[PDB]
Formats: sequence, structure tokens, C-alpha cells
Amino acid sequence: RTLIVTTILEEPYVMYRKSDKPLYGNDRFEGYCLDLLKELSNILGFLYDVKLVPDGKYGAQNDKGEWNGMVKELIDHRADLAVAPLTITYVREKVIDFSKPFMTLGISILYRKGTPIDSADDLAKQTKIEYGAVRDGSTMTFFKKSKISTYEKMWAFMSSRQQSALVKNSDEGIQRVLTTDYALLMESTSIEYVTQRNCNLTQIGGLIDSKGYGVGTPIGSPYRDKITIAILQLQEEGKLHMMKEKWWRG
Amino acid sequence: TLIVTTILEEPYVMYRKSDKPLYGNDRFEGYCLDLLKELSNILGFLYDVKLVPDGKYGAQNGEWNGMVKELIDHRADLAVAPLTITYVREKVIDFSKPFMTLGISILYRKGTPIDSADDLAKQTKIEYGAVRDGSTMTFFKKSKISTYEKMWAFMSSRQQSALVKNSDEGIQRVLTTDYALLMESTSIEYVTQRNCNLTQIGGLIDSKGYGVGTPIGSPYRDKITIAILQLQEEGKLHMMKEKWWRGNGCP
Ligand SMILES: O=S1(=O)NCN(C2CC2)c2ccc(O)cc21
Ligand SMILES: O=S1(=O)NCN(C2CC2)c2ccc(O)cc21
Ligand SMILES: C=C(C)[C@H]1CN[C@H](C(=O)O)[C@H]1CC(=O)O
Ligand SMILES: C=C(C)[C@H]1CN[C@H](C(=O)O)[C@H]1CC(=O)O
Ligand SMILES: [Cl-]
Repeated sequence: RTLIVTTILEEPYVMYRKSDKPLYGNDRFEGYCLDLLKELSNILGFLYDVKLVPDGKYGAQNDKGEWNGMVKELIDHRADLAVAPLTITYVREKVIDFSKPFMTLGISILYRKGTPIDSADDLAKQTKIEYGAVRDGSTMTFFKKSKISTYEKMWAFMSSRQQSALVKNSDEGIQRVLTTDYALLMESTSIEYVTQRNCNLTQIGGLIDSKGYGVGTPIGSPYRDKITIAILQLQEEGKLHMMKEKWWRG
Repeated sequence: TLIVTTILEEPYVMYRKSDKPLYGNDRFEGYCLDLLKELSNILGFLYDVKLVPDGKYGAQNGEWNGMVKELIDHRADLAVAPLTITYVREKVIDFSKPFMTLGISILYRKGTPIDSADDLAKQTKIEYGAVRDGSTMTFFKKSKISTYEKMWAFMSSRQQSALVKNSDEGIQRVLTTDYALLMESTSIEYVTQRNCNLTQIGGLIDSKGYGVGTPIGSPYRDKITIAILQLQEEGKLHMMKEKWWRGNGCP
């Protein structure tokens, strides 16, 4: 049976291929995650149909605890795998089975060059420079759930005035950083991609809360452990490193 | 009560210091005992710590030894140790997700122009190697990457004289002779904050992590993963590392 892979458009993981003519099926897409999927299917021998998550979301809980996005798709068995920069988190791992990470990342700060800000703490102890994160993304949730002093203070700022310091998506955050006095709390992998292409922007400080992106499977999936094993093979052979270098270099 | 297999390795699991003979879990202290304690709090299990009888981590000859074998044979429920998550291991046990992340780097004396693995690879004057049958040695052994193939060719030559039996042997060898040790970066950080004559050379190669081992099909693997993620998101793993890594302090 051909597997249903849910994913989401996000540079440079999954992008629309630019063509003079209309594209169909998997040929519509290219990106790190498409190369990953190909390396996975070569090792495991599955066929797949890539399909964008219909609600265009990653996966979060609302007030009622109800799930959405690729996570919900997996829970409801509407997809076999989720292949995307889907962050491994406590709340998600409880409702789906993640493979081990294929890429490691951390929360860091995307900001413009030439500033004296050097850490999260610099941001936390002031009010002039605005900062926030993508709403409902795992970065925001980290700050919302943290009981660490500095991060609680940052969450209080972020959630102030009806969450106006938050953005709907990464692209919006990037424009906000470029245009106004704003620092975006963003995953380090995305920061690298952006700073390779926006030479007035830089990462500020190191990584906090190191984690990874994993392939998502519904709980009980026979594919989970096999994809984990394929990932480790790709990692030990140096192919994951090469795959990142391909999409990230500017 | 769960049987936990482990191995003495600073500062993950060490004999606690007392003037009186020690018994049971009270024999041990270290990062992994603190982690075990935290996992047990969240999950609600009792645990019995037992040193792996053959004092090995887990390698294949095609039969397995060490903590991996204990799990395979169901003589332990969990392995809590700096047990590297690897392709060959993951095929025969169920690893939890990593509680600590690391890579392969170089341990070396100070004062040298050596700046990377490539530097070591293109010469033969400075001897270099790794713990025999350890996951680092196996990385170089299985690599098809030119620079690593070359390093493996050197390490394995002359009946593997460039290899060492354990990390402590490696460290002394680095301190005494013109020798560089290929070592997991977390261990390098630990030692280089205690001995100021030693340093790390270059960055990390082959990002990897340590995971709790469970036998294939274990109902505890996912519960432990979930407990680990909570600890990470709460900042506790980070506190636990800082606690055991601080040491005496080096510039
Ligand atoms: O979410 S995870 O699988 N477990 C938590 N940790 C950190 C080390 C404790 C990491 C770290 C890096 C990574 O790619 C994935 C994870
Ligand atoms: O062994 S793993 O779970 N999958 C392979 N990867 C690297 C990202 C590809 C990592 C990276 C860091 C870590 O702590 C654990 C792993
Ligand atoms: C681009 C987005 C909204 C995603 C990607 N990884 C995180 C997730 O999987 O929740 C989000 C980034 C973040 O929250 O900084
Ligand atoms: C200290 C030892 C012998 C262990 C620790 N983790 C690796 C493993 O789990 O195989 C080994 C180190 C290495 O290979 O550099
Ligand atoms: Cl896993």
C-alpha cells in the first residue's frame, strides 16, 4: 500500500517547485524533507504520496484539549507519517509516536546585526526591544510552560496585550525583525537558514531547550522504529549532514 | 521493582564516598542516579541498580555483550548509562529518546597548532585513537567518508596499538605522549574542566545522544521518553548536567 505522508510548506524543508507548467503529485515539491523521504523510502522500500496538511497547521491543543494539524491527522489515522520540521515535545509525544530526531535544534534568537543584545537575559530585563514567537508553535509553548525565572518573565511580556508580540508564522516574524525593533524567538535551524540569506540578521546567544525534529507516526505504528533505524543509518553514513548542507548553504 | 543495569563511568555513575561500607543503590551517585531518581518520581517505579557483570557497554562479535545483552536477555528492565544511541544497538534494543546530546570530538594536550580531525588525518607523527569496541571506534570503522576512512586505517593498523581499553587509559596516554583521543564531547567537557592541561580540538562530528535502553517491546520505553521530554522542557536535564560537570574549573 502507498503510504500517506502529511507535511506542510516551510522553507527549506518543503517548498513548491517552480515550473513553467502545472505540477502533479510528489513532483510538486522539493526540499530537505523530500530528500529525506526519498532516502527513507530507498532504505525501507515503501511508496508514498506527499499531501499538505489540510488545515495548514503543525499540531497544538485548544482550550478543550482538542488537537489540530499534522498531529491530529496522525491521531485520526488520516496519514501514515508526518515528515516536516515537527518538533519533538512532551505534549505531542503523548499522543503520537515520534521516530528519533533526524535534525537537532534549539530555541535561539533571530535579531539584526550590530546590536549589543547578547542573550535571552538581555531581552528579558528590558521592555524597549519587543520579542516573541510563532503563536502556538512549540517555541511559544516552551515559554508558556516554563517555571524558570527568566523564561516566565519573557512569557509574561510575550503574552501581554493579547499576545501582540507573537506572529502567525515564521515568514511574518522575519519581516517584523527586518523592519522594526523586534527579536524573534526561533528554532536554531531556521535561524541558520535565514541568516545565510539575510546578511543583516544574526543569531543572538546560544541554544536553549535543545530538541529535534522527528518523523511523526500514529501510536502503535510499525513504521516508527524502522524509520528510526533508517535515520541512524543515514546519520552514521554522513548523509543527513550532507542533506542539510545542500538546502542550508546560501 | 525494576532492575537497572549500569556501568561505573565518571560522572554518570560513581562509587559514593563514605567511611563505612556501602550497600544497594546507596553505593552509587552521579548524573545517572539523579536521572534515575527523577524518572522514578514522574513514573512511580522502584529501582534496583546493578553493575553490568561484564563491565561492557554493548558491542557485537554476531552475539552481543554488556548492558545491551542484559536487556536482550531480560536480566535488566532499563539501562541507564552514557550508552550511545547507534544503528547497530537500536536494531536489538528499544532506546528511549536521548536525555543528553553530544558528538565525537578530539581530546588533546594544549599548546599545539592542531585545530581539527583533518589535521590529524594528514599526518602520522601524532598518534590518535579511541576506546576499542566503543561506538566512536565503530563510527570510524563503518564510515565511507574519505577523511574518516583514513583515520580508521591508522587507528586499526599495527594490531590496533593506537586504540585504548577505556577512557581513563586514553586520558593518561594523552597527558604523557604525543597522542590525541577521539572522545565523546560530553566526556571531553567533563575532563577539560578538571585537568587544565587538556583541551578539546575542533568541533563536534556525528551528532548523537545517550538514551535509556530497554528491551525490544518494552512498555517502559515510551513512558521514559515522555518523562525525559518533560525533564528537558522544565530545564532539569540542563541543571543536572551543570551540577555534575562543573568540577574545579579551567580557563
Ligand atoms: O527531544 S529529544 O529526543 N530528547 C531531548 N533532547 C535533549 C538532550 C535532552 C534532545 C536533543 C537533541 C535532539 O535532536 C532531540 C532531543
Ligand atoms: O541518535 S539520535 O536520536 N538521531 C540522530 N541524531 C542526529 C540528528 C541526526 C541525534 C542528534 C542528537 C541526539 O541527542 C540524538 C540523536
Ligand atoms: C514553523 C513552525 C510554526 C514550527 C516548526 N517547528 C515548531 C513546531 O513544530 O511546533 C514551530 C517553530 C517554533 O515554534 O519556533
Ligand atoms: C565510555 C565508553 C566506553 C562509552 C560511552 N559511550 C560510548 C558507547 O556507548 O559505546 C563509549 C565511548 C566511545 O565510544 O567514545
Ligand atoms: Cl524513540
